[PDB]
Amino acid sequence: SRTALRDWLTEQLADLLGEPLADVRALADDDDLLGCGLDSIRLMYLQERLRARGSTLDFAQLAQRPCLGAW
Repeated sequence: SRTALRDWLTEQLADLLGEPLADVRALADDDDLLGCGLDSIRLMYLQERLRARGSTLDFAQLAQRPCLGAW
């Protein structure tokens, strides 16, 4: 399910950015996370958490299109 996968990214971005999950649910899927206070120090940790989830991606494969929709 795509929305449960969004909820796991919502959990990760709430944890990484220091936000409530509600503030990450306040994004549209296409909203720019570097627009919304993400950076590489966080996006590396996300890339590890994704690889730990089994969801192997390299940093650019996320960071080329920096919104939930592309991820």
